[PDB]
Amino acid sequence: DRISWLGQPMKIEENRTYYQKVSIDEEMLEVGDCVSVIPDDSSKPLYLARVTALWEDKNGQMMFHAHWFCAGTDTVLGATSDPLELFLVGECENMQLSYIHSKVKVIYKAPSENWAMEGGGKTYFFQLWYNQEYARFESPPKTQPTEDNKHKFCLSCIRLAELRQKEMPKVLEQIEEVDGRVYCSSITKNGVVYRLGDSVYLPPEAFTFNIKVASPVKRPKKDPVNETLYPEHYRKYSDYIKGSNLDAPEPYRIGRIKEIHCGKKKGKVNEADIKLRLYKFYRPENTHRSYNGSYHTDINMLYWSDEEAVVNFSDVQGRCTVEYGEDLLESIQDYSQGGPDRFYFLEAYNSKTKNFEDPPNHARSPGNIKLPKLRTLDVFSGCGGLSEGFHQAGISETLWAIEMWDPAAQAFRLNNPGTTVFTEDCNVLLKLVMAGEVTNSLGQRLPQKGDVEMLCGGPPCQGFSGMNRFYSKFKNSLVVSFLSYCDYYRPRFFLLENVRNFVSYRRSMVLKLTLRCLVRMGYQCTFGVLQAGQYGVAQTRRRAIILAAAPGEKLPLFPEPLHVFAPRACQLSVVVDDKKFVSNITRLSSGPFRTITVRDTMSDLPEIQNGASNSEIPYNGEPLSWFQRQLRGSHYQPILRDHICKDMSPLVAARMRHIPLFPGSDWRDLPNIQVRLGDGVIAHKLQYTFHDVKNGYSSTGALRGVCSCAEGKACDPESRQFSTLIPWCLPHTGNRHNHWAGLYGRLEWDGFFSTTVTNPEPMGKQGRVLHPEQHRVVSVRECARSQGFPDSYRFFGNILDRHRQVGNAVPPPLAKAIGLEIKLCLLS
Amino acid sequence: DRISWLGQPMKIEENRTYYQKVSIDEEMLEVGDCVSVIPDDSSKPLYLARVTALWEDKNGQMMFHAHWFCAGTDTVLGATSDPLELFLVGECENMQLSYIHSKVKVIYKAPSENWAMEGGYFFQLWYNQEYARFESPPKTQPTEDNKHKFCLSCIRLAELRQKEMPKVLEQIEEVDGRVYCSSITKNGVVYRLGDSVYLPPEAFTFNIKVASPVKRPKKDPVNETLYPEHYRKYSDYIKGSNLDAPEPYRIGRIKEIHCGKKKGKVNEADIKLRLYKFYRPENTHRSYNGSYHTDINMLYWSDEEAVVNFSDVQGRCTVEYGEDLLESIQDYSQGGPDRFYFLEAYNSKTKNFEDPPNHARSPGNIKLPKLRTLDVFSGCGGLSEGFHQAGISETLWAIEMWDPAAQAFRLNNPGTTVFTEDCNVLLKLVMAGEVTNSLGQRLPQKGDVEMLCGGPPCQGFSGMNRFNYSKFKNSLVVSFLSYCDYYRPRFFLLENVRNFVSYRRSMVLKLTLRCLVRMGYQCTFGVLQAGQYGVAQTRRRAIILAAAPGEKLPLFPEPLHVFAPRACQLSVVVDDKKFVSNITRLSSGPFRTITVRDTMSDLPEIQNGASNSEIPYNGEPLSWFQRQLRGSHYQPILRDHICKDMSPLVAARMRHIPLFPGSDWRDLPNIQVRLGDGVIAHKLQYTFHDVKNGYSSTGALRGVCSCAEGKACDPESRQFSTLIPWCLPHTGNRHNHWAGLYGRLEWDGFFSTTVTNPEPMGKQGRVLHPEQHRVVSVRECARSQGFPDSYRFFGNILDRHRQVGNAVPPPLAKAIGLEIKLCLLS
DNA sequence: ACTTACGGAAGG
DNA sequence: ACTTACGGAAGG
DNA sequence: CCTTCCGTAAGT
DNA sequence: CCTTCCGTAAGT
Ligand SMILES: Nc1ncnc2c1ncn2[C@@H]1O[C@H](CSCC[C@H](N)C(=O)O)[C@@H](O)[C@H]1O
Ligand SMILES: Nc1ncnc2c1ncn2[C@@H]1O[C@H](CSCC[C@H](N)C(=O)O)[C@@H](O)[C@H]1O
Ligand SMILES: [Zn+2]
Ligand SMILES: [Zn+2]
Ligand SMILES: [Zn+2]
Ligand SMILES: [Zn+2]
Repeated sequence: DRISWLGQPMKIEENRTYYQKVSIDEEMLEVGDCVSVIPDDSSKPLYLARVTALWEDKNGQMMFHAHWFCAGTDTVLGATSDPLELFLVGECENMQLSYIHSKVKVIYKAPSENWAMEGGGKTYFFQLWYNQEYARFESPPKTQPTEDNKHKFCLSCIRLAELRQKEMPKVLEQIEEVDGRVYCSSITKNGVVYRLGDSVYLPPEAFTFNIKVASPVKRPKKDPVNETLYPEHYRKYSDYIKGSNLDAPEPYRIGRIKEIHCGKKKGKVNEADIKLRLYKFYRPENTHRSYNGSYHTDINMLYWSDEEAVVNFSDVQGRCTVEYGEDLLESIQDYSQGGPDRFYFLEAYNSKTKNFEDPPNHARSPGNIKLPKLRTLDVFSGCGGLSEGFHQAGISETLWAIEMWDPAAQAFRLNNPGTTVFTEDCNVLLKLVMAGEVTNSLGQRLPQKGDVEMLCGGPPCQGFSGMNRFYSKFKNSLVVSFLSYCDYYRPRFFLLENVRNFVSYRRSMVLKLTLRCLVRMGYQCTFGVLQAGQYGVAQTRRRAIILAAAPGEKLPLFPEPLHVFAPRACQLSVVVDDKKFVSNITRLSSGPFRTITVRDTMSDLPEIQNGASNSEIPYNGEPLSWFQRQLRGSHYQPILRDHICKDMSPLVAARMRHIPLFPGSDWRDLPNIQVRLGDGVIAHKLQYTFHDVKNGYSSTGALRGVCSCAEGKACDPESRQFSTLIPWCLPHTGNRHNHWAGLYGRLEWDGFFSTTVTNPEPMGKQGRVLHPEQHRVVSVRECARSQGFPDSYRFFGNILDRHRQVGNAVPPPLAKAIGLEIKLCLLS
Repeated sequence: DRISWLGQPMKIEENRTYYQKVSIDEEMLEVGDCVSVIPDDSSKPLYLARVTALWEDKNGQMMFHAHWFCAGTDTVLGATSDPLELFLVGECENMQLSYIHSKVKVIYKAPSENWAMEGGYFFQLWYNQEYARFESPPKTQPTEDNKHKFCLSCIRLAELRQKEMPKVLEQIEEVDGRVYCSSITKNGVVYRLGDSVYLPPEAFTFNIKVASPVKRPKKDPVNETLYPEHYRKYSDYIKGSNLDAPEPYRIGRIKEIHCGKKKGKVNEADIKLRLYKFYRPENTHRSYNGSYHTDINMLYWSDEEAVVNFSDVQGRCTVEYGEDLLESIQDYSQGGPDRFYFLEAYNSKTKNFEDPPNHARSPGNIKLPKLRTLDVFSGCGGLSEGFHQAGISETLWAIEMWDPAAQAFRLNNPGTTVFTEDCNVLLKLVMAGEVTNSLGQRLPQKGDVEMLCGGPPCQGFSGMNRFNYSKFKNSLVVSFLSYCDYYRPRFFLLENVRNFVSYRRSMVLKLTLRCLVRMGYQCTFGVLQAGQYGVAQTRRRAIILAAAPGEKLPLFPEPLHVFAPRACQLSVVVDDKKFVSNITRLSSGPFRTITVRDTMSDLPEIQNGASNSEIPYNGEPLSWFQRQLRGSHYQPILRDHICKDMSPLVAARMRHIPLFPGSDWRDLPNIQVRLGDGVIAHKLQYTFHDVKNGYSSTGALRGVCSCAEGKACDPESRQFSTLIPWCLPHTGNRHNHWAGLYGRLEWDGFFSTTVTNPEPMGKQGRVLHPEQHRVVSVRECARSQGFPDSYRFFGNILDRHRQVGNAVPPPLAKAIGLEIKLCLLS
């Protein structure tokens, strides 16, 4: 209605008149309070904001600035949120007081000073800051208003100004202006300082190399496949090769900043358009050697060039460190392992000579705190792939572990000699500590409040695994059991791992309540899906990661990818209630390092026949790639362990011998032949005595059905065929299972593994488990190679037992990647 | 913590000590106040309830009765709901005072006495989770006896289950453990001896045993060179088919009622009924062939007996002997529901018809004001024609921007002020105080409108169009709500296509409902199948009902005709909460299904491209359905029985479509035809592999473009003027092989959704006559829509086709309107 | 025991 | 004009 | 429409 | 996987 100002205006500017208090419809309003307003544009029924400023413009209007809140429904929580709970966000507006519905009351629920020891009309409340882009619940900032700020204080305006000034490119020191163009010394953007002589990441389309690409050769169809010798090849019109890096992008371009120039705009320097001319760096796969010489070289070795190219400062992804070999005060192994984005070069590459030099002298550089490991409790430890990676980050000593499966707990003790491993049921053991008992029946000391500083685990996946056919279920579940451990112990850091479909299970409900509980605990928290193949292994393995940090700590961000990977497998987005959420990761284009492949994974292992049982055989050679050198160490070790194969049936064995070697091969290439096996057993041909209404007749007029369902009828028993080389069940239900692609399939050397399983079977849903050339299933060591386990890591039990230990495991590279991000928050 | 009573205790039962006030942890609680409690078994994070009783048990603890509330997110509204709005539910439980977290204050927000002239925590409505019905709260109030445990949830529960339970009224004689009765009741329906009752078709047999011999299957092999697209019919599905259609209800005449006894009293839970089997004309030896012309409510008496359970009783119907009637049988059957009649009787051994015995004979052997209704998006007027068929409203105003629909509306409504302006413009003139428009037509204003109805454009939500909050703020569905906001009628109807409540993941629905709750309107929604109300067309439409606070919210009409179960899936789900209408008839119904033969068997044979707008009937009506739309008065002239003039190539396609049920384009031969002058229809050439469909039986290919081999579509591969349309095998595999295109309806079948332009190569292209080589006529589309032959249209043949397409069937509108009638009484 | 035998839906 | 030409998702 | 992928139960 | 269905825009 009519709205009058209260008291003398405070901190008025020459063109804007801030006040202190106002009265709406005979109400009382002042800085600190909060206000409701009805929307014009959204599905929401009402908005809630916070007062900020109190100014009347010279135009005659009276407006005020408003720091909007966030209903729990507006967040990832949705309907499971607390209807009395709000969150702080980075939305802010300046608004006329006539839109004020009227005054609300929101109270700040700060975490207790005894927070780590707990866990045994309408009035709103807030406790944490929400960022809708990456779905991150963070503790609110602690910066305060001063004399300059008291009338304008808007935390959302400050976060916007600090972030935008951070993101803006800026020239720091400029050398000399020449005829309209000003040359620069040092520039910066996104908080990164760039100077002359630094190297820099650029996308692959930034510049080419002067060595001409070899692309004229094209591969036509080899021949028309016979449809009676190969009566199931017709199911391969897919033109899709599983686990192949043909669509894998090329890694970052790297150049040495020769010089920086730009332009002018309105008398001042045009910082928005900065140009960089660099010396191109040659990845070994960019020389005339290209990929076929790219097998033994390190992933961070480059080749100096004198070629030049001009690129925009806008395309700079980041800055990397590249040094010449002889100038380093330490080794190259200790230099590469001392930090990220660290490259090196020993020679130089001439485009015309196609030889390697001593690089010129203008490429040579100038001269031409004990970290406390965190006491960690690893629930569902398995073999310890998750805890091993955290150790590789050097941030944690896992003191306790819970693993009900016996072979997994034993293998865990083998690799962690200072961990008290419980084989109890996790909920049986937690109840023991709630009863006040010190040890279990065997005398193992139970961890108490204050002992564990980080809690991590990977609960069973078989419930949310998108492979198997078949509220208080969540309240009795194992993931809620893992949540009361964090509720009881109140650790400083929390990490939960599961398969990517963990956050789409039951219409995304399980995660909606998984973070719903952490925020009621006052925990900072966030989630996201990560591809293990982006962090050093040759396996597509998307796993959902839930991070959480105590209010006194800083919430970690997700690790940014190190290796490029096939794009169809790095789709890391997550949709919940039509709101798409992403991780804080900024590397989608490409990455610093080449993708890890199967040859970098297994090319050094000796040839074994199907059914290997020798648990300790010698290496007949030395590491053949950078990846193998990482897992075998540099110390002399001749014994290769766990390189054993499953003993398959003579029928299955015969099937694998007839799988072609060429990439993409699988069961659909098997011949319809008769082979006789061991003793007097005979493998029969497959009879096609039924019409396939959908698949029709063959090139030879033969039929393509093996049962009566192929004609639309009910499946008839006794039409089932046995001991066939072409398995009977795959053409049986192939039409509605994408022709069972990948089964009895081979990995390719230039490709990568699928998600490595707990039991490798060529006729299971993920059956791409044949060796690229050998007629055998993948061995236990080859699986942990694809899982990133060092060759020093040991497992326990029979062949199947140690297989499942590898399959259930978090890849240590993924855990090391995450672990490093947690260390960054340990500082300051 | 510590809980103490305060005040004198109220009336105390044998084991329960009622109190009025009590103090738990420094607060004081009175009956009628509200409390918050924390949940442990629901995904919802808090529950709120109003305290109704304050007793203390005999075991020692002190308890209280809590009538739970309904959060707006708990409802169909979900996240859009007003967050401080709650609704009343029939949920209640008794609990300890130890679970009380807080004491909330919720107040009743009643509609003002000046509520209809407006439009320029709290609770107001009652929510029914099963049917998604926001109703006004009950006016039941407490008296001294009930005031200590007064829970509206419990008396609505008690009256519900007691109306639902069977009960014996009048007992007769008790004989050796079995007591015979003369009156029983359930579901509020009283049953007496001599009455007839509905029962499922699985209730009893007939002594005429039906013949079902395995007629000839797998007749011949079809030449895949002559018919190279026949292989696409492996689905064994024919659309518009009534072979999976259930049988209507079984009807029998109660002659004796008996039951047992449990613990000395009657066992009303197990009541038995002995009936006289009634013979539908399709149950006699004539069967379906003989039951074509007979009424849908004529039965045949039989002395066959059968005993069935009273738990199987679906409803009561009234069956009278024909000659015992005081009126005609048309005045009788058109005078009420569930009304059947019989004139003869059927003997199953003799297999012909007698005159019924004397014991089958019967004993002797207020002007309602119509509503002033405004019909926005009137079209030709099919919606308000149905309302007038129910006799509940004279539609005085109407809005229709398309001229041929507004003209055709006036031709059928002579006393309606039809505005052809834009709906947004017209209300804007009412907002400015304008009396008339540019033409001098008086504008309706508040008070004049008693009912607002309309069918907004379906083109945005329809599931055939490809190119699908601000858009909601602009659209006509909110334009139609501002009319509801200004005039504030007593009743409100919104019609649209089924997926209106699935558009944008059910957000259009949740916002259409939320606005009516904010204006104080009772409201609900549901999906209805027009084929369940007397037409031979599957036409699922979402219906949104609303009622002023002072009125009573109507319920959805219960199906009158059985229909194909595949097209009557009326349930809708929004945010994984499945909602359904109040309909109770699912398996079967009172009347058989209306079929194509019942709809066009009387209309004369016409060639393709007819323009003769006024032709005579070739005889009399040939069914009950036609006799309803042609009237008892002598009318010799048939209107709008014209079909679209098709191209000579299209003309040749229709002639080559087999007449046997389920035929469509996939049966066309691949040959040449000589057309007008020297025009030739060229053959179709298969010069590409189809990697998904493989080779034929003759070794020929099944692809017509490079895409069939997985390549990019090659132009210059397109074939023109060929009998088998080139575009149909081109994109068939990812379009269900284009089932229905150039398809024929079945006489024993029903129409698909009759659209605005019948073209056989459209998405729904089974628009060919069951026998004639032509597309259905304008009248035949009006017959499938349930229009009387008395109804006039306007414009060209296309403008007429659109008028019948976008109209909502008057039968369905009549079904809804009768339910609105039952609220105007009492 | 071990080898065969096989839902979906969810995203894309 | 009018005859052809065809993306879905959402449910079952 | 096609591709994803820490599989289990029914068969013998 | 298979059926639903008050279609519209590209092209003659
Ligand atoms: N109730 C329970 N209590 C403790 N461990 C359990 C359990 N139920 C299943 N487990 C074990 O938990 C293990 C999870 S495997 C996960 C291991 C870890 N993510 C890694 O990287 O190695 C399974 O091997 C399973 O045997
Ligand atoms: N802006 C507008 N104002 C008034 N009518 C409109 C309009 N936009 C479209 N229409 C008309 O609304 C009509 C809906 S057809 C529905 C008519 C009615 N349900 C019946 O049974 O007959 C369409 O024919 C269309 O011409
Ligand atoms: Zn701001
Ligand atoms: Zn079969
Ligand atoms: Zn009650
Ligand atoms: Zn094509």
